[PDB]
Amino acid sequence: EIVLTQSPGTLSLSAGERATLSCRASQSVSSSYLAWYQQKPGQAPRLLIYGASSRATGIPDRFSGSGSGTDFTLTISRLEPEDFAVYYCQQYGSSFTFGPGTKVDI
Amino acid sequence: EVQLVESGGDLVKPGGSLRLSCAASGFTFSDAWMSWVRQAPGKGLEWVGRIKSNIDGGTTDYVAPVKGRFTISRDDSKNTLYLQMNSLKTEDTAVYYCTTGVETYDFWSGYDDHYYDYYFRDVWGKGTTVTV
Amino acid sequence: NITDDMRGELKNCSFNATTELRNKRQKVYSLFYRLDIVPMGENSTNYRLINC
Amino acid sequence: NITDDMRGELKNCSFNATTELRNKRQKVYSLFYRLDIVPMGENSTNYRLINC
Amino acid sequence: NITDDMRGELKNCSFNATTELRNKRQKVYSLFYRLDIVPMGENSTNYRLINC
Ligand SMILES: *[C@@H]1O[C@H](CO)[C@@H](O[C@@H]2O[C@H](CO)[C@@H](O[C@@H]3O[C@H](CO[C@H]4O[C@H](CO[C@H]5O[C@H](CO)[C@@H](O)[C@H](O)[C@@H]5O)[C@@H](O)[C@H](O[C@H]5O[C@H](CO)[C@@H](O)[C@H](O)[C@@H]5O)[C@@H]4O)[C@@H](O)[C@H](O[C@H]4O[C@H](CO)[C@@H](O)[C@H](O)[C@@H]4O)[C@@H]3O)[C@H](O)[C@H]2NC(C)=O)[C@H](O)[C@H]1NC(C)=O
Ligand SMILES: *[C@@H]1O[C@H](CO)[C@@H](O[C@@H]2O[C@H](CO)[C@@H](O)[C@H](O)[C@H]2NC(C)=O)[C@H](O)[C@H]1NC(C)=O
Ligand SMILES: *[C@@H]1O[C@H](CO)[C@@H](O[C@@H]2O[C@H](CO)[C@@H](O)[C@H](O)[C@H]2NC(C)=O)[C@H](O)[C@H]1NC(C)=O
Ligand SMILES: *[C@@H]1O[C@H](CO)[C@@H](O)[C@H](O)[C@H]1NC(C)=O
Ligand SMILES: *[C@@H]1O[C@H](CO)[C@@H](O)[C@H](O)[C@H]1NC(C)=O
Ligand SMILES: *[C@@H]1O[C@H](CO)[C@@H](O)[C@H](O)[C@H]1NC(C)=O
Ligand SMILES: *[C@@H]1O[C@H](CO)[C@@H](O)[C@H](O)[C@H]1NC(C)=O
Ligand SMILES: *[C@@H]1O[C@H](CO)[C@@H](O)[C@H](O)[C@H]1NC(C)=O
Ligand SMILES: *[C@@H]1O[C@H](CO)[C@@H](O)[C@H](O)[C@H]1NC(C)=O
Repeated sequence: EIVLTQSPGTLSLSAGERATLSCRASQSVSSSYLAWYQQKPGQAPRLLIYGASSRATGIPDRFSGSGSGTDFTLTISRLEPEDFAVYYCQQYGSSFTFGPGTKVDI
Repeated sequence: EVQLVESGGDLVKPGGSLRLSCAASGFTFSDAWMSWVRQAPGKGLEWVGRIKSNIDGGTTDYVAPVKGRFTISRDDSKNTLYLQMNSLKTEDTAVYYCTTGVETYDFWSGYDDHYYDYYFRDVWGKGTTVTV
Repeated sequence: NITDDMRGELKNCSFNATTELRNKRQKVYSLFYRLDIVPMGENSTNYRLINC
Repeated sequence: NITDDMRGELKNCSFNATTELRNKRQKVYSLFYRLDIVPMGENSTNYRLINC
Repeated sequence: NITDDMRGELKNCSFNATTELRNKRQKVYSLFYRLDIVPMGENSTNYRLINC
């Protein structure tokens, strides 16, 4: 299957800071399949971004990402209290596997 | 408003079977591709499998570690998605969710597909379990 | 202020209408008699004109 | 199961058709004879109806 | 190279036109006489055809 890992392992940022989270695919999955999801603990994960670009409807514009080969990323331009959740990337290189989940904390 | 109305969660042992399911509301399944994902307590999200709409063939895709014992089917009458699990492992304890992508294209004219309003909604069920 | 005999008889419907220029659109609302519209999706706010 | 003489004669085509409602489209799958369609680009499944 | 008598008489206008296919668009530009167009924007370069 597709293996995704994340960096940093944990984010420690205050609200208002740029809480950037990146991930890496072992497989060179095209960016056209990249997606990121925000999971508030206890809740189903919520899609933020897909196709390494398109924002899901209802998602704030503070969320934007990018990526190419194995290097993929999600930017929160300014971290807000609503964002203290676990973030995952998903790469549909014929399978939608996910990275381990990285917590955003302070 | 679009909802996957999830049910069928129960208390089971590996030495048994369990069927989890989601009934749609608002959204229908005649064009719905659907997928199950699970999250064991303390773990991240692991894809279980995906079913394409029956109008596109009804082809399914399963994740190797859960293949065979976890299968996916569709009702096609009452908009219900089913995950049928049999002969499970002690490793299968998890919260299972049903998910789908809702694509709406509202065109500004019936004479050209150039100008339109594109809305994309990621819809999840509430989460049900497989126990050990 | 609607009397009992008018319940529901009229509906306040909004829609996205075309306009003079192909790349422009306008939001329009109007009052329709219930007999001219048909519900789409059983009980829902979505309705279509009877003869479409 | 296609007799050798018919290989390449038929193609299975998926398209976006208009619907009763101006703002909606539907996915349609139909079977065309090769003589009624032409390719658009080569090394691609983009085909269009012969007389458009 | 425009003589004084022709200043402001011609404009180079770009627009998106329809094509043979419902889903394909083309960029077209052409030279119009000023008498055939009417500005919709005040200082903007946005103009529309006189009879739309
Ligand atoms: C007839 O009409 C249909 C209308 O439906 C049309 O099909 C659509 O075509 C458009 C583009 O023309 C597609 O939109 C693009 O999709 C790109 C990537 O989307 C990815 O994710 C989609 C959703 O599935 C995932 O997400 C959910 C939610 O998390 C999740 O549950 C799922 O598990 C899954 O992960 C997925 O459907 C989509 O499928 C793609 O790949 C297949 C082949 O693999 C391809 O056939 C599809 O066309 C599609 O590319 C894909 O995995 C996205 O990157 C792209 O974004 C552009 O626009 C945005 C602006 O919104 C820009 O920001 C961005 O930079 C890009 O420019 C765009 O959104 C749409 O997905 C198709 N719909 C279908 C059915 O999938 C047909 O083309 C028309 N056909 C004819 C015959 O004319
Ligand atoms: C007319 O078009 C507008 C957009 O110009 C529609 O507004 C959308 O309404 C839904 C329902 O709340 C929202 O989820 C969308 O975010 C709105 N769109 C945007 C981009 O603002 C409106 O509903 C349309 N009306 C109809 C029914 O034709
Ligand atoms: C012709 O269509 C293209 C593609 O839609 C237009 O380019 C976009 O135009 C919008 C404004 O209408 C901008 O917001 C986008 O940033 C443009 N995108 C690109 C790819 O450049 C183009 O402007 C249209 N031409 C006309 C006549 O307006
Ligand atoms: C509408 O009806 C309410 C009672 O339900 C009344 O109080 C109100 O004054 C009426 N409005 C008008 C304009 O008559
Ligand atoms: C709208 O009118 C119908 C028909 O009279 C009635 O059944 C419904 O309860 C009314 N809804 C509201 C919000 O007033
Ligand atoms: C299709 O052709 C193959 C031989 O290439 C044959 O074995 C198969 O039975 C045929 N399909 C059906 C439905 O008869
Ligand atoms: C599809 O048909 C063409 C003939 O039109 C043939 O050359 C090609 O090899 C066939 N491809 C497949 C996958 O059957
Ligand atoms: C255009 O006009 C300039 C004077 O403003 C002149 O020098 C130039 O040669 C003209 N262009 C041509 C092709 O004659
Ligand atoms: C363009 O033409 C107008 C006359 O319609 C003139 O007033 C303006 O100064 C010209 N601008 C340029 C850059 O040549």
